[PDB]
Amino acid sequence: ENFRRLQAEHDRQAKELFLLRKTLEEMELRIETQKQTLNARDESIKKLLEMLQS
Amino acid sequence: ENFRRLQAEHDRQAKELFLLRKTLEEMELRIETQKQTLNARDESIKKLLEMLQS
Amino acid sequence: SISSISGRDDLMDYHRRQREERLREQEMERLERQRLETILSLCAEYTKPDSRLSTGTTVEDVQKINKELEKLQL
Amino acid sequence: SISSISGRDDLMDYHRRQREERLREQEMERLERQRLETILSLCAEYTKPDSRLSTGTTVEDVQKINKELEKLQL
Repeated sequence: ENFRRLQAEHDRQAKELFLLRKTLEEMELRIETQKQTLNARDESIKKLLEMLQS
Repeated sequence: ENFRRLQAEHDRQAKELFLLRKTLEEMELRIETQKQTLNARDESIKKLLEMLQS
Repeated sequence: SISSISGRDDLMDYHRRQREERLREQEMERLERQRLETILSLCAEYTKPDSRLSTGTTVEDVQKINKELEKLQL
Repeated sequence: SISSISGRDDLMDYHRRQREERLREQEMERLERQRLETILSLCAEYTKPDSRLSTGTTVEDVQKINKELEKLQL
């Protein structure tokens, strides 16, 4: 009885742990792809400033 | 016996669910604070290009 | 926010939002690399005028990429 | 990567890494807002020369902020 009720919540938390980890991988790529866009826009700003001095 | 062993893993997954959610909040702020830096660098690039035309 | 999210339904929607935002941000990265390259050759037009890298790039060629960036953000 | 991370110890270290990276990126945001403001007044020096916003900002004043950005990235 209470064992199956406890065993039922084990399967519920397992699928929740599954979704939480898959969401972490999507946010890992979001942070990484935003780190690349930031570096591309930082090099753009710096090259435009070095050009203005000419 | 096996009920306590199953009850022990319930507490293990619960603390893991706790850490996974606290890590999601730190990455929510990382993505958000990177969204603000990207918009600041995008406005910088565009204002420098509109200036070059003058 | 994930703090106010609880349940299987709210998580599956939240994971879908993170996947859709990633694909739109990976498309933003590819467009930004084209803006960087176009800006590099734009600065070469003045810092290296006689160089082979001065390929005639103007600000309008960069603003054409700026217009595509504003399409994704819309 | 979180895919190769399993256990209480690996998670607590991974959460610590995300918190330390956030605080360094929130410091990056505050510095970038100062670069935006300095760039806005820099462009006002030429697009609005007679305006009140032309406060004498030069590229060196922006590069001073660029140096602080390279300190965090180091």
